[PDB]
Amino acid sequence: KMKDLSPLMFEDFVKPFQINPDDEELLPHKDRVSYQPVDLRAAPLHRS
Amino acid sequence: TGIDRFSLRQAVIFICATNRPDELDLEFVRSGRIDRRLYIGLPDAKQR
Amino acid sequence: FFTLSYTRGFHLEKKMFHTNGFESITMGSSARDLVALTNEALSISITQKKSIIDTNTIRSALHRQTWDLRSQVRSVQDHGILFYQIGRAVAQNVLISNCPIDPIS
Amino acid sequence: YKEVVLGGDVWDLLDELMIYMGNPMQYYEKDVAFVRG
Amino acid sequence: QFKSWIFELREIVREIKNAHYFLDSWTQFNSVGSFIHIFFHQERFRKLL
Amino acid sequence: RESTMPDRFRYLTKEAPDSPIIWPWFVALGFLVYAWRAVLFELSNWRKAAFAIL
Repeated sequence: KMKDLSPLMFEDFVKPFQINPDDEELLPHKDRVSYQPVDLRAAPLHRS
Repeated sequence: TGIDRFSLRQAVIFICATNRPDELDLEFVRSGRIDRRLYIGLPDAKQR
Repeated sequence: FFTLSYTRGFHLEKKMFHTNGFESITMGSSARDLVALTNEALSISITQKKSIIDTNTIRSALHRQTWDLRSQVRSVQDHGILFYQIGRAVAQNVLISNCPIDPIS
Repeated sequence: YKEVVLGGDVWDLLDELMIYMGNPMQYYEKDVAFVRG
Repeated sequence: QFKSWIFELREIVREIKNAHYFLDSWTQFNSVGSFIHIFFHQERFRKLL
Repeated sequence: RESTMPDRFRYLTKEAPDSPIIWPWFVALGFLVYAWRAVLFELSNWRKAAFAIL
């Protein structure tokens, strides 16, 4: 029924990131890891 | 047992199977008594 | 392992105990785990009609004990866990020089 | 007789078991053990 | 089925490189062979003295 | 056939042939060169008996 309706297609979510098996090439990085350390603490209050 | 360990009469291969591999004892699956383990799984679409 | 292999007429080849060859790949740090390994290696060398044990025989004997045979074989469809294993193996190789490395597949 | 479910590490497990059965005494003379189980 | 005959033959061969029990002539053969083996080895010769 | 077996070990799953024993033929050669004239005697009798039978 939607074959001849042309819906707004969503993008593919589960397309696998894959390496070429024998294409000799230096595949890049960004240049980092994406992890951010957990450091959330307010400054000490006044009158100390 | 009353028989020489290395003989033609002691050339016996012991095949065993179950449906719960983790239920067996630790001293039965030890190497020397049970050496090779074959894992047979469910078939896929073409075999179906 | 050497004194169990030598007593059956099988002379250890003068490359793994003569160098750091088979020390870095050997495991089974318990008794009754070297007898089975010795028997498997001797069986593999006998099927080749040989009397010496090379590196490949020991590797093939170690692979037949800590690996499970399996039907309906499927590989990884997302390269990206391969990098995880590669990095961990490289780090475990260079940094911890006294620990084994299981094979990557 | 469904032979379709027989493939991968089974045709390599059977070859070892026939190797350890066709002449089981060239291994038993020199005091080495089989795959017992 | 001919392989079973060879199996029995070389299994008997394996048994006669042992001392389970068999005919007396082979036992005398093994005894004189063991005596020759003991006598020829010098490190087995000294411990006899 | 897809398998989970490495390529390096592929030659280790095949039974290599062994050279057959040869010294019975050599002691037979020694024993036949040793008794040549009596062997020729017996072969002469065999040929004469065969030709008498035919």
